[PDB]
Amino acid sequence: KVETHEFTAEISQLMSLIINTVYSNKEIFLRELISNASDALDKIRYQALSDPSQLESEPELFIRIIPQKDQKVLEIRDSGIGMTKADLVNNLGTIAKSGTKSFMEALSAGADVSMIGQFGVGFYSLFLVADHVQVISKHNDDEQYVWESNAGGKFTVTLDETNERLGRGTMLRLFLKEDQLEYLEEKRIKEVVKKHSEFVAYPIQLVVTKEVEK
Ligand SMILES: CCc1cc(C(N)=O)ccc1-n1nc(C(C)C)c2c(-n3cnc(-c4cnn(C)c4)c3)ccnc21
Repeated sequence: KVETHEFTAEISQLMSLIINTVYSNKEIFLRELISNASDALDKIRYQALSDPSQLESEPELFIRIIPQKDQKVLEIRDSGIGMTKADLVNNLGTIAKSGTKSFMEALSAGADVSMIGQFGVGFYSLFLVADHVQVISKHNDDEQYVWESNAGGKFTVTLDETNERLGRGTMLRLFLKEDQLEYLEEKRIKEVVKKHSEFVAYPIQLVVTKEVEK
């Protein structure tokens, strides 16, 4: 049911550096997350070329941004390849450890947080704008799971029994910091997407909730 795992010391050091930094251009968080989405989609598209049945869990390949102002949550969804529990618990653990080691060495050499994506750990840039994250992911040949963390030193992995079935892929839910609620506004998201994501081979859809003036 609910597994709990501790973050390595170094990974907690990096996650705390990110949340607490006052780096000026925090919008890069969304280029990093879209980038991870485009990659996950590149993976399933290629695998399906020689095995078209890998797509019958979700035929369309897309990226979808859903602000939820009531909940103060910014949602980022794709139909990419998704992630197994083994990816969530162990296999991205070792990718996260190595990428964090390299990324810290770069920072200690005057490198920038906006370079985080070259180290395979772009996902952690969400703490520029969010203090908590839930990751819902569904891989073909595995069940749907929810990975959860608050930048501390623990994260959980839970068999997913409460959300809409995804079909295939990944949804991220960023619980925005109280001072970063601009990233719920449609105009801003359009701003950031068109400045830092010109070259993405998949649709980026925006799901805007507006009251009707009657
Ligand atoms: C590149 C994989 C990916 C794809 C998409 C997509 N398809 O859109 C979205 C996000 C991510 N990412 N990227 C990461 C890290 C590796 C940078 C990550 C993650 N994770 C974070 N830390 C641990 C961790 C530390 N220690 N251990 C034992 C486990 C695991 C948990 C869930 N999704 C993660």
